[PDB]
Amino acid sequence: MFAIVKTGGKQYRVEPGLKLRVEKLDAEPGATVELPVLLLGGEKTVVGTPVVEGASVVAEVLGHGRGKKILVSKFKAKVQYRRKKGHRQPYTELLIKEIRG
Amino acid sequence: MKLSDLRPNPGANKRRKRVGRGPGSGHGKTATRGHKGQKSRSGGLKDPRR
Amino acid sequence: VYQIPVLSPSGRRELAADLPAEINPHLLWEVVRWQLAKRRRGTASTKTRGEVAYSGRKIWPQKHTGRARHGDIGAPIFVGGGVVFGPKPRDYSYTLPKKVRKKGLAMAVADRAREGKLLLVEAFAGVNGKTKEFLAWAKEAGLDGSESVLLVTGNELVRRAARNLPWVVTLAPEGLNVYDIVRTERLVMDLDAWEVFQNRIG
Amino acid sequence: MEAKAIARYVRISPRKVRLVVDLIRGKSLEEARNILRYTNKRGAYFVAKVLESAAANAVNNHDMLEDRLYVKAAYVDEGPALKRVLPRARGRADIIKKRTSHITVILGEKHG
Amino acid sequence: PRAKTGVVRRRKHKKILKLAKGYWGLRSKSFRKARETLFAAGNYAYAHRKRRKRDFRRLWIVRINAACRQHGLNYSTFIHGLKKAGIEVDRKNLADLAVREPQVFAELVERAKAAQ
RNA sequence: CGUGAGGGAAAGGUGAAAAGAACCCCGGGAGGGGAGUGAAAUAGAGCCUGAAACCGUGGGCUUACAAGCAGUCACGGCCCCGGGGGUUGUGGCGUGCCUAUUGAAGCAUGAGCCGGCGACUCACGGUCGUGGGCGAGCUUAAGCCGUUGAGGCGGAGGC
RNA sequence: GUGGAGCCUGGGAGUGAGGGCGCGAGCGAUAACGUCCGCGUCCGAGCGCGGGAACAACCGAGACCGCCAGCUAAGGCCCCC
RNA sequence: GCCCCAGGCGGUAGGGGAGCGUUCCCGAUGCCGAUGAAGGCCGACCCGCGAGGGCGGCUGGAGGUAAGGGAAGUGC
Repeated sequence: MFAIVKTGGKQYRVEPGLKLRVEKLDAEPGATVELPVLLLGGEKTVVGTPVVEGASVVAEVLGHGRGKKILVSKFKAKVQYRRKKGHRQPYTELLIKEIRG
Repeated sequence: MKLSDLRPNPGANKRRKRVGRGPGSGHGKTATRGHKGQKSRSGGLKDPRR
Repeated sequence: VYQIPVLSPSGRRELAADLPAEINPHLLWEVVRWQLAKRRRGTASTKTRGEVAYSGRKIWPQKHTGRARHGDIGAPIFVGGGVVFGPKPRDYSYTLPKKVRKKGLAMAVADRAREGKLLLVEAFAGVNGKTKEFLAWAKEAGLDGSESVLLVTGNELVRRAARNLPWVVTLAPEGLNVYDIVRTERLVMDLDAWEVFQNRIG
Repeated sequence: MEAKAIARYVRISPRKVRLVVDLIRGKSLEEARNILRYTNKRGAYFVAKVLESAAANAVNNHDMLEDRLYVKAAYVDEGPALKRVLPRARGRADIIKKRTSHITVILGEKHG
Repeated sequence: PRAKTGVVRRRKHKKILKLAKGYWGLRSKSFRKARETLFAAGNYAYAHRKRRKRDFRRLWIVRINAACRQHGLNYSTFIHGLKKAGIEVDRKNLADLAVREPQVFAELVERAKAAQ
């Protein structure tokens, strides 16, 4: 049983016992969260419209990380314009606990 | 109070405006002198007051 | 205001005593910058393109040589040429305002004093011109050596008998200055140097 | 075991002798000997002396079986070029780099 | 006091060069060419960050359009259906369903033509 | 170097100690390998460290229907380290940098590359702001006295 | 009408080679990627982005950053795409 | 009231602000250093938005130098 849910303006197909990085949620490590389920994919393949009515997944947050340093570096030519900029997008590493109907 | 605790007031001392140190400082390649011209040349203009 | 300890064979007297009750750390900062500044040799010299030992003859003609244009080898763009804007014989001294020097001096004394690290002395009966004299005195006088102390007095038998001490800084009363007062954890003065101190902040 | 001899500071063009030395890489010792003896190249001589010298070192010093000896790896580092002047036309002068070469031979006992 | 270049210039060059490992020719050997190629690689990194999203969206529309055409309707019709069908699943998950869940994606097409 | 007046270089570093490598072997020698000294010998005299350019030598990936300012994103493959690192086969995108320009990828200028030097300062005046001192007051210069890194006096003078 | 609006007082500027497009004119030949003006815009400085195949000023739209999310603009929806 | 609220964040000339690093003075008759400084090479490790900083491995063999300030022959 999988299901598409939403978080950070995104849609993730998920299944229980899955480690899934997401946007930096607001929840203490070890905390759990129920999620908006876009659609239950499986036997009773119910289509969330726009969301499944009573269904929602449960996932205990594994912890907030910081993505690898994307080195955003703009450059214009013939103008003396250089912009080096470190960057690390935070994330909330999760575990799919289950999928509530 | 020992010597390491001696600090001027915040802003009492101040950096200089070092020029010609690249684009990052924003004061680079021209030292604020702009492009070509009598004023941009070394030595500069005549007496601007008069 | 600042009750000062006074060691002596008669025990520990004190003084009241008048000092600037408030410390303005920026002021002592400026004064120390003054003393350090004015004692700079300023012997940093260089050679401009006119000072350098080369000639003024153009190395090769302006045009048609293929080489880039150059004048004399002594110019600042040649290895060996003079320096542009290199340091010159320069005096870093300057007159810091007298009320500021005097005031700040009093404020340093107020710092070490009000922080307990001041100790006037009536006499130096122990010391007589030998170092160990001053050692057994100072340990006798409540000093171990961990406190780099600024010793100020007019007794050359005392100062001379205590110069070699690493943790002691020698001064006659005239040489009292904010820099040395900040250099030391604890301060020590003779009562005469106390007086010349007062007259110096009169 | 690997033996090695080095003609350090051989006054000869490095690039030239590299063509020779690259001809005996991976060869048996006897093979390389014969190939050197009949290769029309000036560097072939120096490669020869370094070769046999490496054989002596492998035999006497490191005590290897001369039969199993082959050129395990050899090469030619470049040495300190001697700069000289070639007087060219119209007053101007060139600077020829009389190049010196370092030769390295490395011997092993090929098995099987 | 004199302050010669000392070690700063060399360290900066080594920084740029370690950025330039894996570039063809002098572009990974000369600090100058390395710097320049790193400029172009920077602007490329940026614009291709902004590009990759559009690209994967193009792939998603492609695969989805194929799977939908295997059920009679085209991409625009399917999109119009799901939009009318009150479903918000995006091009990525639609594509992954169409490749993985032909029956589930088949149901999506079911509600899609159901939208008409 | 210049007839000459005159111009004018480069070029320091073994090791604590020469203890500077006896002797053997290969070699005409050089040089090399052993041995030996040595804390260390890629400290061996062309000697502290020893960077880059440059040069080669081995290994991993990869390449002979193939299009390219050399990259970048994705995917895949391979190899390595244990989720990462190296290579790129494919697909997408993509007009070097600097100056000077209305306008440069420009077939406008400069640069062969690397390493090092290389350019907005100082003085004294003025003006603005500011951190502090004093405040209808502020303030000393020369010099003098002191230490010999200690400051104080000095009111002449200036505002 | 609260805006990187306005005014005043001071310090520091650079700029004082502009250009294209539209419109209204002059000159020109009702020629010029021409010149010279006015109003406006864009570039300049936005050769950052989509379209126009390619293209500074034509159309869309003002690039703080990231995301393997969604909606549209001009422009497209036979393949490249 | 360190956090939340709203808004803003293309950018040359240019104006302003904020930091990083180099040599040297104070801190320092101090502290680190043969159990290895500086320096060199390397890192996919950590900090920072960046200038850079740590930390680690090997080379190197003897100097380095804090917090906090100052002064420049300071960044190619």
